[PDB]
Amino acid sequence: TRFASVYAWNRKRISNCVADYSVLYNSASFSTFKCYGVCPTKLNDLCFTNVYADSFVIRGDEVRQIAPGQTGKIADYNYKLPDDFTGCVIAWNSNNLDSKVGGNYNYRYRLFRKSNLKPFERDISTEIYQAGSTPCNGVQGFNCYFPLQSYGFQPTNGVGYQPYRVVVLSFELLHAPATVCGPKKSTNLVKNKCVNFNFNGLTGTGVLTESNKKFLPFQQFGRDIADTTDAVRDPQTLEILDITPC
Amino acid sequence: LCPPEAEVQIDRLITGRLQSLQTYVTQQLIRAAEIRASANLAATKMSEC
Amino acid sequence: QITLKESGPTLVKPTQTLTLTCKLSGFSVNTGGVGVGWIRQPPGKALEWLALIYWNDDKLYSPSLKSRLTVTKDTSKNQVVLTMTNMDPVDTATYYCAHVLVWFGEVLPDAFDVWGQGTMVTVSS
Amino acid sequence: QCVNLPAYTNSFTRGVYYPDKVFRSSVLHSTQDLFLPFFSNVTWFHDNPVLPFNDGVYFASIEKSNIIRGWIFGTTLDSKTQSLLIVNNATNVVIKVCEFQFCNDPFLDVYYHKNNKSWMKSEFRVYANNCTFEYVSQPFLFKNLREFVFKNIDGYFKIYSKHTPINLVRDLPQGFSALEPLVDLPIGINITRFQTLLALHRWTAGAAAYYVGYLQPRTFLLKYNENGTITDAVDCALDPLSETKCTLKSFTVEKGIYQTSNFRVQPTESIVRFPNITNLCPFGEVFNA
Amino acid sequence: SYELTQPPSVSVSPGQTASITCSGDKLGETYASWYQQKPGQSPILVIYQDNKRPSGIPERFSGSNSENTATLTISGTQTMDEADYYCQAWDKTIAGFGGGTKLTV
Amino acid sequence: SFGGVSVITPGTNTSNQVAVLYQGVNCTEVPNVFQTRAGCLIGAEHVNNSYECDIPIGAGICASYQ
Amino acid sequence: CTMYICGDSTECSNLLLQYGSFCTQLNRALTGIAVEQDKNTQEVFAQVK
Amino acid sequence: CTMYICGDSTECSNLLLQYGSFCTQLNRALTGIAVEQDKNTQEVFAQVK
Ligand SMILES: *[C@@H]1O[C@H](CO)[C@@H](O[C@@H]2O[C@H](CO)[C@@H](O)[C@H](O)[C@H]2NC(C)=O)[C@H](O)[C@H]1NC(C)=O
Ligand SMILES: *[C@@H]1O[C@H](CO)[C@@H](O)[C@H](O)[C@H]1NC(C)=O
Ligand SMILES: *[C@@H]1O[C@H](CO)[C@@H](O)[C@H](O)[C@H]1NC(C)=O
Ligand SMILES: *[C@@H]1O[C@H](CO)[C@@H](O)[C@H](O)[C@H]1NC(C)=O
Ligand SMILES: *[C@@H]1O[C@H](CO)[C@@H](O)[C@H](O)[C@H]1NC(C)=O
Ligand SMILES: *[C@@H]1O[C@H](CO)[C@@H](O)[C@H](O)[C@H]1NC(C)=O
Ligand SMILES: *[C@@H]1O[C@H](CO)[C@@H](O)[C@H](O)[C@H]1NC(C)=O
Ligand SMILES: *[C@@H]1O[C@H](CO)[C@@H](O)[C@H](O)[C@H]1NC(C)=O
Ligand SMILES: *[C@@H]1O[C@H](CO)[C@@H](O)[C@H](O)[C@H]1NC(C)=O
Ligand SMILES: *[C@@H]1O[C@H](CO)[C@@H](O)[C@H](O)[C@H]1NC(C)=O
Ligand SMILES: *[C@@H]1O[C@H](CO)[C@@H](O)[C@H](O)[C@H]1NC(C)=O
Ligand SMILES: *[C@@H]1O[C@H](CO)[C@@H](O)[C@H](O)[C@H]1NC(C)=O
Repeated sequence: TRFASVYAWNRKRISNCVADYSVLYNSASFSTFKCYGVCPTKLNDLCFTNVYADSFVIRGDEVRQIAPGQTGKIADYNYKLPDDFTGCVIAWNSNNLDSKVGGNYNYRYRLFRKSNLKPFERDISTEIYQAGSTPCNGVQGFNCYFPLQSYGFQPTNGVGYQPYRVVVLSFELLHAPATVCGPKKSTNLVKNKCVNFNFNGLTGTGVLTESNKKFLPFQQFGRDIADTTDAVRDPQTLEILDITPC
Repeated sequence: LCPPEAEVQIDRLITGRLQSLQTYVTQQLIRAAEIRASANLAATKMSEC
Repeated sequence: QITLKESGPTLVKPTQTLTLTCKLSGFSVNTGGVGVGWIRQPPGKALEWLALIYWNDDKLYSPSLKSRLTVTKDTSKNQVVLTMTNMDPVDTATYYCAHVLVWFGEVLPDAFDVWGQGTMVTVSS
Repeated sequence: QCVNLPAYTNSFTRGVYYPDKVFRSSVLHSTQDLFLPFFSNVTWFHDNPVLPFNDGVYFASIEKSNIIRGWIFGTTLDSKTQSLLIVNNATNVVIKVCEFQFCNDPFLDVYYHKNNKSWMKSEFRVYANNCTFEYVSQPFLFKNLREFVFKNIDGYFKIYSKHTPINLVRDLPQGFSALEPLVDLPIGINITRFQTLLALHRWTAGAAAYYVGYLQPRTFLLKYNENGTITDAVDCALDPLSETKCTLKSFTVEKGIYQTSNFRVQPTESIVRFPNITNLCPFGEVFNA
Repeated sequence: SYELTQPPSVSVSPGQTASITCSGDKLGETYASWYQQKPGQSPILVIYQDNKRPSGIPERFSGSNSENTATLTISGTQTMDEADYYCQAWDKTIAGFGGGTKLTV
Repeated sequence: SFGGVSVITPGTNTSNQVAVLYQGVNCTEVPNVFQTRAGCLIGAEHVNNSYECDIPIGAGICASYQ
Repeated sequence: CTMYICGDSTECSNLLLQYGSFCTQLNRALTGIAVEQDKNTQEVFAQVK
Repeated sequence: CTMYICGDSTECSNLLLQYGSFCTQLNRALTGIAVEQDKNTQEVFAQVK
């Protein structure tokens, strides 16, 4: 019912669940659906160690700033994405929800900042910014401004001025037990035969056998000098299996 | 990644891996020549010594 | 506040097994530092400690009665249950459950602050 | 509830941790990360001052009576900002992030039994508004040597640890051990300073001390045994001999002369020289036309 | 069980000080506690850890523990202080209560 | 100024002592310091005796562990 | 050549074909070396009838 | 190798690492040649005890 502002964007952590991205990708409700480092149609059969949903409301003309390598008032002072961002940016028009006849000034943005933000930085300071050489003492005045400005967000505003609800899904894949997996249909485990396999999103072909390698509890797989995986931990039985090419 | 954007990433790996393999083979041809010369000398010593 | 309520059979025959349940409120049996003990008091006699259970399922029993005493806890209902077997007429007493203050590091019982109302149990034919 | 009441040692080969969660065995692996430099000066406290966090912290303690209970991480360490409080108690470890108003001299108020091996809590005198994170798990717990590595990367507070017995009186062990991952906390806060929390009795304390070092961006060569355990490591920046080993990817170097690096004199200062023109460009006459 | 001995009774006049002793083997090493039980009622903790009162307990109640002997003292004993007083001590997890002292006023 | 750095070592089966050659530079520019035509050699003691070459430095100079 | 570069990927193999005979040339070069190694041994040792 | 290609640029050096050991291989090859040149001289002139 309520979204966060762009200056104080909200991070919701998604974990320990089964995801379904076909409900989002196949929805006509989204005006923007841009993925980086991953294809939307393949997103439904991968696993992640965590997923973060960063949400806020901005103007239509600001939507272009929600991308890798972009700059601007939002990109620099409110919400910054990394150049190597992996994830999907989703946005839709919310003029019928977030706009008000007298203006919806509940939503604001940062206009004044000493320096550009680092990726995923969130600045919630409300202290007065000194633009000149004389101190503010917490009081607004000449060269002393409150750092955040409000948006009009009226239902009669032009498309570029209307509010849009934005959700950015950041996908991280570290070497850890996946906490989020798309629509999944597991099968039985077969050993001592040449098989094609998918372990928590890891695809390959080879013979699987029980391993004598003593993995530590935080380790899910091992690697060779060629950067190939030569052992995995079964996600359900926690058994360590050796992987040898057919 | 999907097929138009996979063919960019893959081509980068092919180029690098192909270059690495060509480097290996060239070095082996040069080393082979050195061994051949040694073998020719050994064969001469076998005959004459 | 903290309260404890004893319930169970008020009459058993010789050689029968008695089960007493202590229903507690104001605290959980799964909470660290929590312990619940059982004590009996025969008519006109001094109190005798039987057993107590710790939140971590560790248990203490009186050496002279240990062979007849079993204590368990229900982690869902917040109840402590004491089972006393092979009872004789001489085991007639009022039974109480109470909260136990617990020392940490080397874990030891300290004192009983909150006591229940107690239940009288008679052993007879 | 608030009460208003260093030496240096040498860290020989301590502060090495498993850089990632990848299984490796019978292999020499080169990695670059924030590690405690070998043979470094580690600050020795006996004392609960607020210390800088820098890039990362190596914290070790030696104690018998469990006096050190936890740490506070943050910036201003007051009600103005979010801060991280990690405290061990009687049965568990409590990790919270809130706008805490900390005491001028925060601690746990604990009394002891007649037997010096037993204790009970009296009060808590460390500080909790606008809480955003809470986590509870098992306690982080001859003298006890407890080593921790604290890193803060992309909002994640990563804790590595190792707990071993020590038979030394007042120093760190001269030997190698790798620290394992303990917990990864998705917190998203700014940490620049931290403080150590002790359990005091009516206030004084028993005999305990702790050491604080700092991590640096350095390259190490790690040796994994047949069981996937790191048994040795080389700090490539320590000396020319270590540099050679790291270059050759071997812990043994034969007689000879090796090229290991290239030296380069660095710039002493930066200078800027532009024209002595002063007038401003007439851009206004173009755009404001 | 842990051996603990109390006097069978104490008798004082109102306004006087009552003194109830409790003798053990290792009371000088462990902590003692006292409970006050009225007829038909559950016992109430009066003193814990030798000399500490629970909230709600009148300042009339005090005590000490030395030389393997623990005591409970009631200063300005009232006629409402009539009860059976029991002492307890734990010997390294071994429980024990005294026989109980009947205090009259 | 820049150049190669070479490390001269007897072998770890013998010793952990090393000497460093700063190739093609003056000893005055580097900051047992011996200037050779191969560069500045530091950590080695120059002697006026002469032996069979052990570890070659260059320009007629060799080094060894004594 | 194909396995080293592409493993078991068909997408990679199809792209690799665009490079022509590079793989064949490398395989031929290594084969020539392998044959020479047996010739070298015979020239040295097989000098007796 | 690094200086020839990247000079003193850190941005370049970081990219160069993505190519693996190519620089190390080239340095090794040239070193091997340099050593041989001294061996060649000794083989010709140092024939007298
Ligand atoms: C030690 O910390 C633990 C964990 O936070 C406390 O345990 C919880 O305490 C709350 C009350 O704050 C109870 O409602 C929960 O039932 C407890 N849970 C568990 C699993 O025990 C514990 O009380 C603290 N103990 C002491 C002595 O400080
Ligand atoms: C579910 O997975 C866990 C390990 O994550 C395993 O211990 C447990 O046995 C599994 N349950 C079943 C029914 O396989
Ligand atoms: C505690 O001491 C500080 C000075 O160190 C003082 O400013 C503060 O007011 C004192 N707090 C109280 C409650 O006296
Ligand atoms: C450590 O400090 C001592 C002086 O106390 C100093 O001599 C030594 O060089 C220092 N070690 C390092 C690595 O800085
Ligand atoms: C505890 O330590 C004190 C000295 O601080 C000592 O007198 C006492 O006897 C010790 N208690 C035990 C049980 O050792
Ligand atoms: C939450 O933070 C606001 C300031 O942003 C403060 O006024 C409010 O009292 C805090 N709420 C709580 C429960 O601390
Ligand atoms: C953390 O706080 C310090 C001030 O102590 C500030 O200089 C720094 O920029 C802050 N970093 C972030 C990410 O807020
Ligand atoms: C590896 O583990 C085995 C037991 O499985 C043990 O006998 C051996 O000593 C260990 N190796 C090392 C280097 O610790
Ligand atoms: C026009 O002049 C005003 C100052 O009077 C300035 O703020 C504005 O940037 C100028 N427009 C230009 C240079 O395009
Ligand atoms: C290493 O030193 C030992 C004596 O400590 C010697 O026996 C051995 O032969 C040496 N190895 C080599 C390769 O010289
Ligand atoms: C550098 O070395 C040369 C000899 O190789 C010498 O002539 C010159 O004076 C030296 N420069 C300095 C500053 O010592
Ligand atoms: C070597 O001889 C020179 C003179 O030619 C002399 O100046 C130098 O000190 C001598 N060095 C040693 C180690 O004898």
